[PDB]
Amino acid sequence: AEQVAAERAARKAANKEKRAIILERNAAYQKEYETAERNIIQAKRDAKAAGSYYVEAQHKLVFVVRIKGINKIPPKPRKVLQLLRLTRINSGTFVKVTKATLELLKLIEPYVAYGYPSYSTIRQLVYKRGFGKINKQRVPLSDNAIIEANLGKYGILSIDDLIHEIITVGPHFKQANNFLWPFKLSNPSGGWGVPRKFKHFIQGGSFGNREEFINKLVKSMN
Amino acid sequence: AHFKEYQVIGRRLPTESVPEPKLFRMRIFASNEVIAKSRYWYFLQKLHKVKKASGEIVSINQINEAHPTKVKNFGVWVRYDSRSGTHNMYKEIRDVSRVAAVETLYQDMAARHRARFRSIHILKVAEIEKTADVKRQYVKQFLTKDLKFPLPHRVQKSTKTFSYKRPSTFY
Amino acid sequence: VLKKNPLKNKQVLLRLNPYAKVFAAEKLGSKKAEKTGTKPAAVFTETLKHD
Amino acid sequence: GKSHGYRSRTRYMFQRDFRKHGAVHLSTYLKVYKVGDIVDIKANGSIQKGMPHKFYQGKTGVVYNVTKSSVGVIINKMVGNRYLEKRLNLRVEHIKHSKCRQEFLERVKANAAKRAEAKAQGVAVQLKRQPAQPRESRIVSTEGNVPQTLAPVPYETFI
Amino acid sequence: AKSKNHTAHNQTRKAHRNGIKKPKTYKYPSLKGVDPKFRRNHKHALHGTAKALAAAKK
Amino acid sequence: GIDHTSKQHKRSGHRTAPKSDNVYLKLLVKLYTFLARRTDAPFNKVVLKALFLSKINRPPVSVSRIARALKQEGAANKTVVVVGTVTDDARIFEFPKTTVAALRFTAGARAKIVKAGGECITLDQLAVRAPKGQNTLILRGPRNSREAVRHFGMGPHKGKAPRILSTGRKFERARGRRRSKGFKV
RNA sequence: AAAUAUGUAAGAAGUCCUUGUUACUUAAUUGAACGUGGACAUUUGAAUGAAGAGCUUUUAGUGGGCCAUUUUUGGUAAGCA
RNA sequence: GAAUACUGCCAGCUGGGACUGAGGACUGCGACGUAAGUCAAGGAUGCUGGCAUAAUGGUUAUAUGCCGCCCGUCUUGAAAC
Ligand SMILES: [Mg+2]
Ligand SMILES: [Mg+2]
Repeated sequence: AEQVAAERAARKAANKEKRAIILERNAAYQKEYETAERNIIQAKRDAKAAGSYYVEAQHKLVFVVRIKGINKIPPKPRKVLQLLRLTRINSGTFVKVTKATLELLKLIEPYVAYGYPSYSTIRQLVYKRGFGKINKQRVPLSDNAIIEANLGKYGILSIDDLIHEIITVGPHFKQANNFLWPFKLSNPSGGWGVPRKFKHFIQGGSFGNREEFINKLVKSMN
Repeated sequence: AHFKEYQVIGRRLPTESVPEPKLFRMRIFASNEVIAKSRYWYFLQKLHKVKKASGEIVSINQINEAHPTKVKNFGVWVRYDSRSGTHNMYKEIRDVSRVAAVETLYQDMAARHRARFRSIHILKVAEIEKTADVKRQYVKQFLTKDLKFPLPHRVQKSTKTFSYKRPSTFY
Repeated sequence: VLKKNPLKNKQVLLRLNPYAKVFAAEKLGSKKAEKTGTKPAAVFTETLKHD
Repeated sequence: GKSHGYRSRTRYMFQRDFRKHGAVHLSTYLKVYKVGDIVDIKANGSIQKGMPHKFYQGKTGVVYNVTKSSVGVIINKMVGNRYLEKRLNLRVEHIKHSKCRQEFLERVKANAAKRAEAKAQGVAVQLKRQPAQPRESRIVSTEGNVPQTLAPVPYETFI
Repeated sequence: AKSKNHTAHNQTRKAHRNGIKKPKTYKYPSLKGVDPKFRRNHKHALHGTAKALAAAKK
Repeated sequence: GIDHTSKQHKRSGHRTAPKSDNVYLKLLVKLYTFLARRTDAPFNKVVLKALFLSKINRPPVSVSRIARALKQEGAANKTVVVVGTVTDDARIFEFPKTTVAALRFTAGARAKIVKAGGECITLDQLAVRAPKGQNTLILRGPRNSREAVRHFGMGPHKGKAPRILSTGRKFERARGRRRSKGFKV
């Protein structure tokens, strides 16, 4: 019973088919991302050419970052922040956009900054600060074996599969999002850009919905 | 901030009783898209019975200046709230573009009447196509034939904390 | 024992994602788009330039 | 001194209403309650017997006992830091069936009908309710709907 | 030497420390307060049902 | 700062590694913590948790309870397991030929069991006979039969046994207990 | 006649079919309540989160409070009540 | 018919600076290689100089920069005139 060569070679081969499946899946995801965004651009161009207006779909995903600290919070926004898992300043979470979640975001408007994340900032968040919740422990991802062990029941095999499930809000978004530990970001590297934070972003402050400017803030804080 | 001009076109949400609402359009000076859409919904809530939950925005487009290197005279009609009431004013500004003209307008109102961005309403801004329709002396002063003037008392800021000669303010 | 970070450290980047090698090979980060000659309508441009 | 009687602060609560005073109609006597029905409590000031207390006005409970002219209802009352169980004997003029329960039962029977008809094909029934999703892409046209430009209106007195 | 008369300050915090736990509901709730003419017949009905089931699965 | 949703640093509240200083009990919990770690049978974890228990959480199990448990059908040849002590009962007259594994046996219970043809077995012999609890039956004594739980939760309209030293007439049978003297509870 | 607060429901202890008990009830196997047997399972019946869930015993200290935003009472007012 | 600005992306390249080197046979995931093997791939190694002593360091006194109200108690509140 040598047991160090045959099983090792079988394990290496099995990893080779796993790597091939991950490679072709990522090729398909890249193709569908670029065709989707180019189709949106061409649809806007054709609407302009025909003289109509192209109203694009409302975004189905937000990223929410807690901005205010933990002292002096009223109980209803405090409970909503605990239910959205924002128990620390500079902590972020993806939220699927629904009326039921928009009412929570309206409740905790003065203590968060949220917006519509892009593929680049989602990829940078999961790649740099990527932590899974494995039997109530915070485990860094760092290898696809962890992700296919814990989310492989729901089809997710790799980190880019998890990224795809986040960005295209699929059938198992809830499972993927609860598998993801809340993101612990730092303070922004270039500052907040405003002299005073706790006004609305429309008022020249920081809280509220900076609907597409959240990518700059999150990339500075990440 | 440094202002940009947008057109914002929106409408009410379509119902079965009335599809195709009337697609209202407005021109907003704002820092970005979020502030532009917020000001759009603010003025439509002042005008018609609609709000953001009951309506939608079909288009937002930046309108940059057609001739950004032509020197124009603009007449601007403005509402502002003072500490005791609401007043209408007409000010005219000689400047090269609409966004810069309304930037100097906001600075002028904040300087001379202590009126804030939340208090100023921009009724309209329009280029005055003909001279002698200019009605203010402070801009009619710069429309004379062969305008030239000197700049007395030049002050040159120094980089060193010590200067080795008495400076001159000749220009 | 130590979290090595992708987006630097191309070894662990290739460990997580095999597609990154052919992404860098084909240069899909800088991909040239196909040009279309569509022109907007006159009603669109006059609505844009309307005062 | 202070006054906390049984019907204190019940003035507008136990007024009848505008222009529907007088005797009560016979549907409240013809309605049938069974044990386990879920009922709303709203007192009728015209009937002084079997009246609920002012706490239970607008409360919803479960029938546990049926007698000759009254109904026993179970309410959960918050006392301090827990809920206690309260049993009330109320005449049937002060109760009516809760409509949310019958709406939910209609959803149950229509849901079972959908599952039963779609079990013959296996077409991913998707029986859970979903909330208001964000509205998707659309193309709005300007044929007969050219945009109208609006401006803020100047100030006037209007008196 | 007057003093504070009454307040409800801190009371909801004290309540929500250990929560407002909902009471535990059970299958077969208590039959006290139910009508005695109903219970007197219900006893005989269950006795006959138990005898019939015992004779069926004896 | 963290907005804590729970109490930090709290113990689990479940007793491990029992408070007794009995060296043979420590040997037994060593054997059964090995078995619970590696035999992946739920029986070993159950008896390992039962080995930690205090005296009032280990009530005695009578031979009448053992015989009543053996009269369940399909359970005549099972091995009875009592993590605790086994006392006898003179209220029963016939006893089957069982095997009973327990911590302690009283003299009467051991005499009854070996007189009926059965056998008394310790927990380590139980472990070497059935490492994964094959064909066993765990019995537990009645916890709520103690004298102390009579007075637990005493209050009005509870019927819950006042803490009293002397009983009889004129020892708490008066005002507050009959309506002829004031009220009734 | 609002806004904010507030009760209940969103299933398996459920739904449907068939027929057993009774001293209750009905003109009447009519109904009431509890049942036998059978069918419906992971989108099992909205969202989000769960950090374990539930239960018991015993005992300490405390039972002078005060301040801020908002609502508000007496007072001309108060760092007043 | 172009350019440029603005915004955004690159699993594009590359220069300078600071702090950290935890762990201690091997095991894992990978990469470059046909292969042997190699590697920046589950945490620092290689080369060199000076000194080998009060030189670094410890202790203690002093000086300097910034900070620091008297303890215990009652109290809503104590450095309390
Ligand atoms: Mg504040
Ligand atoms: Mg600041």
